[PDB]
Amino acid sequence: QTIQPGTGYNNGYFYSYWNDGHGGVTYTNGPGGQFSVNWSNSGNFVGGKGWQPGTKNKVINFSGSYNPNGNSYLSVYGWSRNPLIEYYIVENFGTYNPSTGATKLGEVTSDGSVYDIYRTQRVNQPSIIGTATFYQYWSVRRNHRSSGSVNTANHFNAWAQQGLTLGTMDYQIVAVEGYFSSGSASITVS
Repeated sequence: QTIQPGTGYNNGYFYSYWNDGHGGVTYTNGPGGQFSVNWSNSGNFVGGKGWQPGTKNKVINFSGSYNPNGNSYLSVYGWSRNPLIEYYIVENFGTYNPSTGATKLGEVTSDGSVYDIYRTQRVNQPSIIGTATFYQYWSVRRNHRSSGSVNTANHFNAWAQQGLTLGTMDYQIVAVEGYFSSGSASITVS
């Protein structure tokens, strides 16, 4: 069903849908690990399905149609606690590279493409534990795609070699994120 922001479980999978209060987003949970997000002049939003909690060696599969019209990402996305980290393995994005302005730390090859690695910091921002300052870890895929498999261990290990460690995992999903743009997407996770 089409729902407003919230988290829960649907057809065997965890889901998380969040937005900044701006309208224009239509998030809908479907059968199994499927969800769709259609947005028209949204603000910032993040929604998708997966697991609560995630693991440090999960092989995540995704497939679907991803049609962003502006700033948007398609990523394996999740968090850990102690340390508090928001991480991304970006498989596809629209008109804006999320690593713009960030300092590159290295490169890792996984699942058919090179990824560039970066760390950024969010200061006094919303998080799974409320307002907080925390780091974000990024693997940005060079060869964009809308379906495939992500061996998360390759990324977590690559990050660890650069000193980017993860705490106890919280949720881990395949998420569509948008930032003041429009677009359409339908994804199935497994």
